[PDB]
Amino acid sequence: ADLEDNMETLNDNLKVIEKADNAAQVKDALTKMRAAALDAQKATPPKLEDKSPDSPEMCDFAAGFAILVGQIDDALKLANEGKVKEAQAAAEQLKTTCNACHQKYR
Ligand code: HEM
Ligand SMILES: CC(=O)Nc1cc2cccnc2c2ncccc12
Repeated sequence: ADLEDNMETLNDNLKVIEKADNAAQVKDALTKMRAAALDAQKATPPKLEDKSPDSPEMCDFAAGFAILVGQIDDALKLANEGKVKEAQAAAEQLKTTCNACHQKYR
């Protein structure tokens, strides 16, 4: 998909996880998020469209999602051990990485 749809997915599923009743729900959402994270990792954001893929800015962008995925995976790992609560805790922490990048590039 494209970037906006990716960020929708990311946002919706983050709400789901806040809302989640069991571990399968959370595993599911996190899995959806992972997919979008990775898709988005190769999109070129509007604000950066005039910069070469080489640039500090574009690399930083892509690094964002590298961090984002890693954190998702830590949460995935937690939801896999059935630890719904600690896993929602980890999703909350995502919000940091969202904002940090939104600050720079949204
Ligand atoms: C899981 C955490 C994240 C959530 C919940 C999230 C959600 C959102 C939302 C709701 C929007 C509104 C824009 C729209 O829908 O049209 C948006 C836009 C945007 N986000 Fe994220 N995002 C997250 C992480 C990130 C990260 C890590 C980056 C950079 C690495 C990023 C970069 C952007 C950019 C560039 C836009 C603007 C898109 C446009 O101009 O069309 N986001 N995001
Ligand atoms: C941040 C950065 O250095 N990106 C890249 C830098 C690259 C520099 C030379 C050749 N390929 C790349 C490249 N290819 C795929 C994805 C990213 C890159």
